[PDB]
Amino acid sequence: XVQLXXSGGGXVQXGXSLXLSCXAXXXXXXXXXXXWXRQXPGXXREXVXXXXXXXXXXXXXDSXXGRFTXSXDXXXXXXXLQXXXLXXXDXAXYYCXXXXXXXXXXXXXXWGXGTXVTVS
Amino acid sequence: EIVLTQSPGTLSLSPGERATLSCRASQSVSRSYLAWYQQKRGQAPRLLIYGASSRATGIPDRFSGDGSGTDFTLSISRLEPEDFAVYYCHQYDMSPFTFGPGTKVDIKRTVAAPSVFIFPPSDEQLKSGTASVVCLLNNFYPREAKVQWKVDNALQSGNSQESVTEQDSKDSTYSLSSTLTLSKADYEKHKVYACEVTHQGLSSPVTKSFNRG
Amino acid sequence: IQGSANYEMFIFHNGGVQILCKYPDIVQQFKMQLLKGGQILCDLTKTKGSGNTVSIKSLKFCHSQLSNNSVSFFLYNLDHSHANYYFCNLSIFDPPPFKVTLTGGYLHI
Amino acid sequence: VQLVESGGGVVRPGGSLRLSCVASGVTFDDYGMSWVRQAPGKGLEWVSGINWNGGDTDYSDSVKGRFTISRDNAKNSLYLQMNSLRAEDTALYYCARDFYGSGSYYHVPFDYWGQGILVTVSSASTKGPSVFPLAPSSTAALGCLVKDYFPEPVTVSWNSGALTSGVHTFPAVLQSSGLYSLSSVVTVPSSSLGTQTYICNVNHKPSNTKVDKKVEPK
Ligand SMILES: *[C@@H]1O[C@H](CO)[C@@H](O)[C@H](O)[C@H]1NC(C)=O
Repeated sequence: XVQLXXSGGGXVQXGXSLXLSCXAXXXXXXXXXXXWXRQXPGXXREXVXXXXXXXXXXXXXDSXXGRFTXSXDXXXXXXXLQXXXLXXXDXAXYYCXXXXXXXXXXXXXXWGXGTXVTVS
Repeated sequence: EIVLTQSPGTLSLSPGERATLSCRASQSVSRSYLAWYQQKRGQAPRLLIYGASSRATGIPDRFSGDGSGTDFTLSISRLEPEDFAVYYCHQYDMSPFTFGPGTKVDIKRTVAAPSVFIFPPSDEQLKSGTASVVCLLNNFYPREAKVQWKVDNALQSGNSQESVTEQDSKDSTYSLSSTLTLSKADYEKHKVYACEVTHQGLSSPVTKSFNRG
Repeated sequence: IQGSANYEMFIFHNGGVQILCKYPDIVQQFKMQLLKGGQILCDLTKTKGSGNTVSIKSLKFCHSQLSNNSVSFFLYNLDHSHANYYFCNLSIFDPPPFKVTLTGGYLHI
Repeated sequence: VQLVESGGGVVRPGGSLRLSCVASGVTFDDYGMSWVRQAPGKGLEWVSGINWNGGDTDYSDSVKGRFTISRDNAKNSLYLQMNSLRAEDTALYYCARDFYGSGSYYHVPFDYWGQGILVTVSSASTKGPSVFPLAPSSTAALGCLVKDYFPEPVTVSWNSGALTSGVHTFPAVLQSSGLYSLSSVVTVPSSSLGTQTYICNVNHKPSNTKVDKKVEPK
């Protein structure tokens, strides 16, 4: 069973940092792109970042362009999201998803349960 | 023949950054007879590197490269605005001389999800005996996106044609148009027509559909 | 550098002179020119096709003999007026990179 | 130096064409020449090669029985004679020469001249396009569909040039019939979609056709 487990979310004061982890099981993440999305209360699930395969680079949304950084550890089969200069509107449930298409068309077939990040 | 493949297919980098392009051969190629050419839009190819590591006359020192046997590399130390083009590797060791499929370097920007629209066939075209339904993906980045046609919720294949624009001079985004062509007889047999779009800026596939009538 | 060859380019027979112009053993395709006083006497270009057929382009007439490592030009009807500086101008086309070298010598005395 | 390239154009399967690259201010006997083609929207394919005097030539298997490379050094001309033409020969043909003027086509680097000679092999006849609307519904988008024309190209403007923002004219596509089709879309605010007339002007000069179609929110 393909499983994604997110962790690292919690309470953060405005202007501080936090690192989210997404551990993957039953899929070799080194061959697929891993993406972070977020969902705030009463709003649509928003795209945050995407880490493609090593050397294929990382892409980001306008809202978190210069503040967030997506990274990967294929040896630990894990993806990570570093969040700096956090604002109050960054408060959301953050999910990770696996793109099933090796050509990076975003067949996002597997998601994690999410982790809550509250900034106040 | 000696088949040449290139990695990656599309390189997404910012101005002033360094670039590394890879060429691989189906069998060992003599190091002395491998070249790298650059092609800009509407221009003829331009010899950059020959002999794997020798730089052609009049080529800036920011272009270099090397390699041997099966694997070769072209390095660009800093990307000038004219360098966001296509790059081919070329072997002239054994006839016939072959080229790789090419690597494109495009401007990197933030992720933009495509705007999806659908256009049903007009009665003008309908009375001709053919119907064309058009799906449009507008202003998206990066380039990778998938379009699927569903006629009464059934995947179509072999009857669709896609077309992509060039990276916009100001947006740095792309646009795609898919055309599904069906005879009037087959078009009038079904009810609902949909195009389903997936893209890395989308959490769920966006389906745009209309009912005939 | 001076342009001096590490050998003597001149072999003497009765009639005239044999000018020896050597090139590296690995060279497959090249152009070799003989120059007296910066003026071209002979132009020799060796190329090969995909079927390993050798083409020897020599537009100005000149008695030349080729080896896998050298090129000999033969000059005849030599008087005292032809005492001058002679040079081998080698242009390497295969293998890369393109390289032009010049060796030379003085003929008489 | 000036290069004149000619001989291409539109031809039926089985026809013939002689492409020519003529160079004015260079010594022709120093360079081995070659022909390399690029199919529309694809990569490069080496076609043929010739040495300094034409005593040595080579061909790829795809053209080996049908194309003939040749040269006339006195006229500074390079020729590609093309018989038994097929639709898959449709491409832009570049003429190239060995970079350092060895006179060889083999085991030497090559560089390309000019912009290319366009060759289109098709059984289709010259045909004016049919322009259909692509009507909006519900930021909205509308446009026009230019269909079943031959040969390339067509010029599609919007309101004779008065509308240029958000215009996307896509590359044409070759259909099963042998004819071309493309789309031209415009993005507009849904507020301005109300009560403004949008015109697409399609001009196809090989057919001498000009159509001005108005798109309406039907
Ligand atoms: C040697 O030959 C090359 C190639 O033709 C030429 O560029 C160069 O000027 C020649 N050198 C001399 C001293 O003639």
